[PDB]
Amino acid sequence: PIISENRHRAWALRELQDIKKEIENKAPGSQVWIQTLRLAILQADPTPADLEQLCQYIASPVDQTAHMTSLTAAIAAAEAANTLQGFNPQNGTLTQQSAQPNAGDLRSQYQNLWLQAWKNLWSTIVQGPAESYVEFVNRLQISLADNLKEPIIDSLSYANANKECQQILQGRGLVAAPVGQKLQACAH
Amino acid sequence: PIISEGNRNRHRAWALRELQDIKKEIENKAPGSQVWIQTLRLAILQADPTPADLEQLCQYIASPVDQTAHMTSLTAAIAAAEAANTLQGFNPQNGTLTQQSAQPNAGDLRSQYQNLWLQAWKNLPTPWSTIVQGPAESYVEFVNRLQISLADNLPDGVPKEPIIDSLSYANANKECQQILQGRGLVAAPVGQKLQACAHWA
Amino acid sequence: PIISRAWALRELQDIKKEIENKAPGSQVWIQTLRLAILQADPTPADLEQLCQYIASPVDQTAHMTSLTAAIAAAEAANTLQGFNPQNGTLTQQSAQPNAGDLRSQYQNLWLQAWKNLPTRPSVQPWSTIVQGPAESYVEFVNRLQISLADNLPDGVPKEPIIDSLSYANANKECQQILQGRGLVAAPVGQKLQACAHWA
Amino acid sequence: PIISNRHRAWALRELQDIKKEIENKAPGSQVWIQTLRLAILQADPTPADLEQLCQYIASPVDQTAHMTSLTAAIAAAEAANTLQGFNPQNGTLTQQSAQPNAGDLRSQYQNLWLQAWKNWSTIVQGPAESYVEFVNRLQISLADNLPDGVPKEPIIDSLSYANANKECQQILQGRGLVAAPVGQKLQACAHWA
Amino acid sequence: PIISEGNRNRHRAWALRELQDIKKEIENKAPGSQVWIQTLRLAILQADPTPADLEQLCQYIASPVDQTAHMTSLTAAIAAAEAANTLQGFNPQNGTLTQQSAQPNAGDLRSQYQNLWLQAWKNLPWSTIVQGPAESYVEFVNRLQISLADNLPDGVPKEPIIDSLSYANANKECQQILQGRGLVAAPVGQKLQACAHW
Amino acid sequence: PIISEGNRHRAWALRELQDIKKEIENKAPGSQVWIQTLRLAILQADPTPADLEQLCQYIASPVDQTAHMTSLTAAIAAAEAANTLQGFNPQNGTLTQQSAQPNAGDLRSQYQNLWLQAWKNLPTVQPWSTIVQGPAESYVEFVNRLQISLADNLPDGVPKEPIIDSLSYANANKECQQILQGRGLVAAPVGQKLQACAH
Repeated sequence: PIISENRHRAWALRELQDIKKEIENKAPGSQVWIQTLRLAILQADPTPADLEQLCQYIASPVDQTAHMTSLTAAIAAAEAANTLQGFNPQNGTLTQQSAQPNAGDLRSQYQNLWLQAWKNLWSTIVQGPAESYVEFVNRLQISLADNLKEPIIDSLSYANANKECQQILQGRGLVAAPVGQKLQACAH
Repeated sequence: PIISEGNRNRHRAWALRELQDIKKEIENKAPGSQVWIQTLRLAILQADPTPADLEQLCQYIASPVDQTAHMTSLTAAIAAAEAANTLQGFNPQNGTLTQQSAQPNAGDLRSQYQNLWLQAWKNLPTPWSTIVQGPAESYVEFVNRLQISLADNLPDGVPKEPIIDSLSYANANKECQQILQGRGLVAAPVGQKLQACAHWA
Repeated sequence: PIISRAWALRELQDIKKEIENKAPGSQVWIQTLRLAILQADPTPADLEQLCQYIASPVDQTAHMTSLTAAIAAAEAANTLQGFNPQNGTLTQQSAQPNAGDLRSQYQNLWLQAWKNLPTRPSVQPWSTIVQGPAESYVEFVNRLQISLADNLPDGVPKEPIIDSLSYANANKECQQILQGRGLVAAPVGQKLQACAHWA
Repeated sequence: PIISNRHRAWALRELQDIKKEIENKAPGSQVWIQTLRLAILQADPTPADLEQLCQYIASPVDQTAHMTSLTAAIAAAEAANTLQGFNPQNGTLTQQSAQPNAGDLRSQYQNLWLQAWKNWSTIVQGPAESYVEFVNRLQISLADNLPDGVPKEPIIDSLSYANANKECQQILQGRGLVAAPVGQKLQACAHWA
Repeated sequence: PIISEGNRNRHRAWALRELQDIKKEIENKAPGSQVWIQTLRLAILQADPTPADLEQLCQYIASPVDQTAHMTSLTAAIAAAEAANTLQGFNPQNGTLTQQSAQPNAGDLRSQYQNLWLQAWKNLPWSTIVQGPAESYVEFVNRLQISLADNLPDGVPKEPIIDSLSYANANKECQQILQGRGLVAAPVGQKLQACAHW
Repeated sequence: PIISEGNRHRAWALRELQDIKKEIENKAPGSQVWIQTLRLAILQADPTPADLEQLCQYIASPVDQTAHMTSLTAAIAAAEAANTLQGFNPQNGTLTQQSAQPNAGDLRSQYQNLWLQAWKNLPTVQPWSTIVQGPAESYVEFVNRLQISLADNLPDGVPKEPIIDSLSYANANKECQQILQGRGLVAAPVGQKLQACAH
């Protein structure tokens, strides 16, 4: 944990115990799982070290190790692809760079991947004949928010809809409307 | 949450218990029910939260379905507010509304932001005036259904005061009606209608 | 809450939990409430907030009426100490922080308003409490005092009443003692210590 | 509660906390008394605050019984003028001690408040009861039942010998401890079979 | 408790929470046992309590009987301490030890007091420990140190005693081993290592 | 426990210890969880040798304390002899002594680690070079045992990475080796090695 005043302090156990219980009965990489962790991070603004500590309190060693793996995979890809905003390899690895209290700009990015590492072990996936439009949109925004939105969402919301609701969105010709207006229609 | 310090304010993250408390508080409330909505409004006063903090709440409190549904009506009303120009003091140049209210110093706009957010819960998919007092329903019980239903349902530009006072009589059974006739409280605010009819069997 | 601010939820959480199992307008109920306020020091605004967390909307409604009634009634009677109607209504005046003395009085009527409004029971006939052939004087007084603290007309001073019913509703046995020592008119507490021992 | 010339209101939790520990004790049980004796030290509470306590903690009967016995001893104390530093000119006992600055007097009020929760000896050591167990029951009953102004210690020192079973009375003769403070009596019979 | 706050030495009253916890922790302990005494030692170090605080403790944690036995042996140790003058720095003219040590600035004496207060739990109302033909070595060892930690007399160093009895009191099987390795005089920590096998 | 302000010692809070005990309550002495549980505590408090000695007693039975004190003082001797003690000057007292000072953080830090390790060495775990993939063991588990055995048994100053990277292939069975050969990852960071044999 880093305290902007930016000084690091180690974890309080109370902090950790709370999180475990919250997540206690959730599946690894499951959205609720991901949602639970996401909050804790925001509270603390933690270092990679702190994060590795996390793998250990919450995950089976297998799952930890598996995580260690998918993590570094995601790491190199960002590093290699220069998709890392502000990454200069000259100063050490990201894990080396992100350990810095002031490096909120970089640390933030590291934090994102760490979760993403949990999402591992959208245009393919489509709405079933009787799946509710709203939940269909739910799944859609799930997978998209992962990658990357609006024009895209507003597009796929129709494009990827089933025969029934398509006929409906056509009915008012909201085919090009923002997903928000499309939702209201198929609610019935 | 934004915290008062100097003439500058500082932002603070959630405490999990803070979040848990509200969840516990709201756990058994209906989405968009007044108790649901009022529960939150007070919470807002506590933190004076930025747009981010609020969304975080959706995840903690709402079924994923409800989470999406609210966001929908939300982004919609923003535009409507801009389009109708009901937004006091907004310059799109300084970012969208979502961006500006995140600032510790930008409380008035955040104040406005907080308001719309609440209202978006009445737009959820999850008849108020059809309710009448049964032959065996206590007036207080009758009045209960009535008041819940309005605060739940009645349109916004519409004053509850004149209506409540009116329907409290109109929609009563013969039994309770004759009494109000008896003292001529047909037109009194319902609270005085209440005072009278509380003992009936 | 006014300090030398908005609500704490936990504050709200505790009170519910603490009182939840208490009756509307009941004595234990009123007390559970009376306590929270001092801890917080709330405005007319904060109080309306309270109604909603704890009370059904009907009950919310009824209170507003008897309150405003007592307000006029208290003011008209000039029992209200120091009130100058000129600086705004009572509801208006009480919001400024340095005005602690006046804010204190607003709070009181709010409490009183919970008595005998739509809690009123079919179980109601208070003062019917009598000491059973085998009920202890000490609990008997308890039951009595409970019924009274729940049910009494307002213009009626409680003090003289308590000291009285303690003799009147007592059974055959205990009345004689009070005669025996001549304690029939004594404050009940004195009636208690003397009959505290009887079987 | 008074914290460092300024008064503080109660916290619900404080009150919630206290209720919970005392939950199963009887008024005037020593445990009852010790429980309360502690909070006063923690808070330094006013007459109002105490009166509030009656209400959170006691059935209404006991509340009144107390108010009676209290104000009575108050008078009895002032009448006996055992009341140190009180000027009736500056207000009543009940009124004056409410001042944060009036600590000496507030303290005396509090004791009485304790003493007021006031309103036996048949307990004996069985032929097969351990002396220590016997001794416990004794202090339990004694710490509970006392005439005011009547010292427990000399009373204690007495029954410790008197009410023991056959075996142990004999022991105190042997060492000559019949009148000795009980702490010195325990020392000997701690070993008995 | 005495709280250092901004260079003030200020006494603070107990928190019930503070009292409740200590009880909760100690609840299932035997009176005057090492674990009991150690448990208290921690509390004392956390709070730095006055004689007043300390008596109050007897009452929450101890039966009325055990409290009295304590007050007794305590006031006794006070005298012996004065008599042996193991008591460093006390001037009786400014009040009794009980009296002076209640003062916040008086840290040295209160320490000695607390110490005596602790020791007082020993004396209130042991080498027979042996290993059965079928008893695990470790448990035997455990049993031993327990007893020593509870019943050994003061001024007497435990270590040389421990190192000795760990061999002396073992059964044939394990004795043959300590002889076998010649660990007969070794610190017990070294004796432990070998008999883990039998 | 030491408090940092731009560094004063303070004693334990009982709650602190209880937290630790309750969390650690159901673990075997020296088990990784045990070890992990401890490693964090150190981080939270930065406790002195004295404090730690206090800690043994709260969590450990009297036998385990001695076994600990024994191997501890031993590892101390082994490390000093090896001069793996970074910054240690013997003239100013033992490691147990200097590191009790708030400013002697580097050395105490060195002290704290050993204290942990001694529970590993508890005379009351598989040697990593013995860890091999059985004829029928899943790759993922082999690696796991490996990393455990390593974190448990790796010598200091020795970087794990190349080691991890090396043995991960070497110690695989004939079956999985063909697979690793098949795609050619023998020199790859281990993370890339796991991905393949999942199949």
